[PDB]
Amino acid sequence: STDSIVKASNWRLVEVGRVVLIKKGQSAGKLAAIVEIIDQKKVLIDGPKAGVPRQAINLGQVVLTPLT
Amino acid sequence: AFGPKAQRKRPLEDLVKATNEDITKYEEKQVSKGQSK
Amino acid sequence: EQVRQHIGRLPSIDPNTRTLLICGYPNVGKSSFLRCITKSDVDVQPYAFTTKSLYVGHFDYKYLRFQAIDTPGILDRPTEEMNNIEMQSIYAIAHLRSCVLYFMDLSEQCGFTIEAQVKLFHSIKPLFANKSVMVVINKTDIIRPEDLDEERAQLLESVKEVPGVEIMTSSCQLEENVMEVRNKACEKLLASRIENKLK
Amino acid sequence: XXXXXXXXXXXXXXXXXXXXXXXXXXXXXXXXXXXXXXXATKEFKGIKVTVQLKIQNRQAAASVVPSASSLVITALKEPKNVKHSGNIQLDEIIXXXXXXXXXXXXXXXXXXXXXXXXXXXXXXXXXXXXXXXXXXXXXXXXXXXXX
Amino acid sequence: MKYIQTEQQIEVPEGVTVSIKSRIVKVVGPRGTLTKNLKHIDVTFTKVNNQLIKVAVHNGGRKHVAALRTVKSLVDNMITGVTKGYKYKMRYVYAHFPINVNIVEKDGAKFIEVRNFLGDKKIRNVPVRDGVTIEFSTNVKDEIVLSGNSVEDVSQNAADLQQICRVRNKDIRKFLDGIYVSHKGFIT
Amino acid sequence: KYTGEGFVEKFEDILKGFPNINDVHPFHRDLMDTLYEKNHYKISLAAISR
Amino acid sequence: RSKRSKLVTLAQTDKKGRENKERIFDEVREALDTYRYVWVLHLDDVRTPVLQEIRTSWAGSKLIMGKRKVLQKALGEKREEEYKENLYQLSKLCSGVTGLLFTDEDVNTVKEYFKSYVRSDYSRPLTFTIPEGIVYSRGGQIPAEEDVPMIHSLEPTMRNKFEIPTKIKAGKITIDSPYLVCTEGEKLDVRQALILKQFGIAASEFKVKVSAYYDNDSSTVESTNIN
Amino acid sequence: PQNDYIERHIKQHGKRLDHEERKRKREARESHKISERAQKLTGWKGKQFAKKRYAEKVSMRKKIKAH
RNA sequence: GCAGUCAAGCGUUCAUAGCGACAUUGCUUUUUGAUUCUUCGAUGUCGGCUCUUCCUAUCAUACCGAAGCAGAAUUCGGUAA
RNA sequence: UUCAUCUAGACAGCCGGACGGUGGCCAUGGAAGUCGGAAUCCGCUAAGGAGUGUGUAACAACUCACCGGCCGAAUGAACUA
Ligand SMILES: Nc1nc2c(ncn2[C@@H]2O[C@H](COP(=O)(O)OP(=O)(O)OP(=O)(O)O)[C@@H](O)[C@H]2O)c(=O)[nH]1
Ligand SMILES: [Mg+2]
Repeated sequence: STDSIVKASNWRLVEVGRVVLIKKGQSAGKLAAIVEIIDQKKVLIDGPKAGVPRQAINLGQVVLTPLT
Repeated sequence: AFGPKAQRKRPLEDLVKATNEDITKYEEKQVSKGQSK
Repeated sequence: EQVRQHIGRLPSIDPNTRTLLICGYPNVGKSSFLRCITKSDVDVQPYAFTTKSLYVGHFDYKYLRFQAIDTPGILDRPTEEMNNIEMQSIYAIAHLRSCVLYFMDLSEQCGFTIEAQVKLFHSIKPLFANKSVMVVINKTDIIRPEDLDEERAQLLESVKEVPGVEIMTSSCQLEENVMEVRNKACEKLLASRIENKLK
Repeated sequence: XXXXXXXXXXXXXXXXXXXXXXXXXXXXXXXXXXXXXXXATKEFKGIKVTVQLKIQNRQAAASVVPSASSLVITALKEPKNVKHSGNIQLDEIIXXXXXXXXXXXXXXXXXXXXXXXXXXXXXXXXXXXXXXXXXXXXXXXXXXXXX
Repeated sequence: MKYIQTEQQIEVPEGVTVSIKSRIVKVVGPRGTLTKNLKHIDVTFTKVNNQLIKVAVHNGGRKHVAALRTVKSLVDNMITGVTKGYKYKMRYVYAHFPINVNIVEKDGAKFIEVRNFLGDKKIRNVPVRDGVTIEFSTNVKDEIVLSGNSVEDVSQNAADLQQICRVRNKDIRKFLDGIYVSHKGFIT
Repeated sequence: KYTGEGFVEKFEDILKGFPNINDVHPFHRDLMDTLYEKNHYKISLAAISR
Repeated sequence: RSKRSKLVTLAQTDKKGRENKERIFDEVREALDTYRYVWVLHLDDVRTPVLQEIRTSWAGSKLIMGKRKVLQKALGEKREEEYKENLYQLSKLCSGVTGLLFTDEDVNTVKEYFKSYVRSDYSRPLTFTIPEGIVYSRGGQIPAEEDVPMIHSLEPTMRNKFEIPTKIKAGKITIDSPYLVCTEGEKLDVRQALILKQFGIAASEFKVKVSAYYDNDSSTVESTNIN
Repeated sequence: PQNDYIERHIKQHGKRLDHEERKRKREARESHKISERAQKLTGWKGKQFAKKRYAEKVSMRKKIKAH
């Protein structure tokens, strides 16, 4: 009863190894992994198992998944 | 001459005859038509 | 602009009215005499030149109005040129046609000796023609002037040689003799005003 | 008893000054404090500055002058602006005059103490036509002859 | 320059407990409880372990990071208000007229009533906020003490009480009257 | 003309206000002689009248 | 924009820089082979004629002061780099404000001197109550008939910084309740020391302490504990 | 009246209680108000303010050139 | 206004080929408030009775600010039609 | 954009020192670092100006400019658009 009940506010956060879904574009619905962050908006992704080529991409074209 | 700076500091028996003469002088002293542009 | 800010703060005096001048050396008691005789905010600090301008206070004797003009206190040494603080005294003595209270300290605590007090009184003496001088000894409470030696009391006899003068004893702790000083200051001046009225 | 202290500057003839506030609080003396002051400035000019310190205990007479001040360079002369800008022969005369003042001046030898009394001479003519700053930058006399 | 994240740290001592839902902050400890609403500031709080809590702003400009230091400064004053509490002492110096200060209760509202300020007949009422208790100083001449849990309840109620006695249309170099704040100290 | 009168109405507020040191009284003239230096007093007011 | 505007001045004195540091880097390494004794002295609070006493009293000594890390730079903080040997242990000790001493008279005279040398400075001891009347600049030390009333300029300094309640009737300064500033056996506060500073009460004695000694020819670290 | 009377009233009474707080908090704010007047003062009040603000930068840089 | 002086800037790189803000000096009818009684060609038609409305660049009244602002009075300055 | 200062301790701020010859010459009713004119030099120093400000009738007292103790990452000035 003497604890701090402060909430955590859980967020999917970009990092190296976050797997993502590509919502629009040529690939459009294939999983891929963020390899390296470039800046605030551009990331370097790749998924070779699904078939998306290794490429830079913008974060507006991608949607983050909970899996890591 | 006067103020916050005030550098001047200086301006008996001969002052007696003068100021007694200065005072007695003082009581002796007191006792549009046709123009246009 | 700077002579406008200083000319408002000068005291209001009338030369034709009956005044009295309180003149003497610095650090004597002429400020403390003024504080007990009338209502005025004049500082009583124990150093030489406290008042640098003429300070005026008003009192009442026999249903009238008297004003008491304080002086800054003077050193005569060359008698021709003098400090502008000290020069304000001399025209307050020369022009103002009313009695002057020669305020002498026959005691220890001043910047000057007794011998410097009497020599100045003969120097100012030509200003004292038409003015009916009264001399008042302050600080008599601690010295009791029968202490004084026989030859330097003969200097007090030399004070009484200018025709109209008179000596009184006073202090500034007992408040009845500070009253009795101004009564002879008032009654002697009424001898001069009434005689000038009957002409 | 006790042991207090007072000081006094200026003047040349017997007087009571600035000390009239202290003599009002302390023991009173008008003729005694004037002669105790006149004994200090005896055979000293009244025009020059003279600094003293007076210690009394129930009406004592005291007179001493420390002479660490510009009293030294003012001593070796013969008297809008009274010109103290004079020419004096410092070279050997101020060398012995530096010996009296160097009781502590907190200096190592007279070689680092004679130049400390040279800047105090910011008026006089000294030795030669010039006894000032670079006119006495070095000192090729006395020096070790005072130690 | 678009800082990627900044943070500050809130040092929670052993007495107090802090409950933070979305931006509603409650501080409960020895002397009492407090709340403060923060829906406008748009930050993120994170607990690590029971004595230290990190505030955070991700991807913010210069204005959005300058408003992150002040959220540390508000919760720390919510902490010292509950551990130590606040106490402002005021002196009310008059020149000629004795200033009569009282506490009156009209309708259960507990005002502060000032009379005879510079000879005025006007009665001024200063309302007392919730949670500030005014006591008159014992055996110290001319002193009024304000004290409570909140900074902004106490410091406002002391600032209100000195603006109610401002001298109008006169020279403030001459007329000395007024009420002033001596110093801003803690209780313990 | 309106600016021209604007400077004069300020100057008429100076030359009327100051106490006209000659013929006041030989006392009030002579406190102001020592304290205010009659020469600098009379020259500056006559400069404005010019 | 919206940056802090720094105060710009017009005073005569200017800043030193790095070139005064490297001189003290040289003067310490020069004094090692020149003199024979290395004395390190912890002296936190100092007074300048106290320091100017010790300098002029000892011609054979050289009292060299500076920053700590410059003294570690010159004596050599690590054992691998040092000018003369067996020196890295004694430079470990100088944690406070320290100034090195380089004498050549005796090891007995130096350790005897500082116990014999004692002065008096500010307290930073005995208790003091203020009378409930006119306060004086001596503050009840000497009799108040000879005392001087305090200057009223530092009276707003007293009401705000010293926390002492002073309300002023006339040209002097008055308090109405008796107020004690300190009690004996208590560590004095910085507000309590500044009351004793304005009152001019330096009644706590001062002595300088020394912590270690080195001898060049013997080349060994000597630690002596006197306070 | 009755020569200088405010400076005697300063000595024997004090300025005020918070006269040293308020004055010190003036020039703490005057760094913020000079930038506040330059963004306000629409129409010839922004002209004569900019003429006197530029006359102060010239008068201060001459003192730095002096030494 | 003209004629100087001083120099942060400007002039393809630029002190000295040449410009020049901010300051300041030149007298523009006499340094001691005495006066100057000087209206110096308006070549052109609107002015006033009644009545309404609108700007602010505020003469008064509202509230503030600053000055030797003791009050009393009175100035500078802001928001406001 | 060029110039600087720095993790071997910068910048900010608390804390400590901020001295001796000295109350430097003249000025003066008093002017001691500061109402002022001319000045303005040395000693010891880590550092301490014949001295930026507060102001006592003078002094005292405080301040920064100068160095040093703590804390542990960069920071300041000048401009360009
Ligand atoms: N023993 C004694 N001392 C007095 C007496 N009157 C004044 N004093 C002293 O005078 C000191 C003050 O000096 P002032 O009263 O100002 O004398 P003053 O300086 O010549 O007067 P001003 O020149 O107008 O300032 C006080 O501290 C008293 O000690 C008195 O009657 N007896
Ligand atoms: Mg006196």
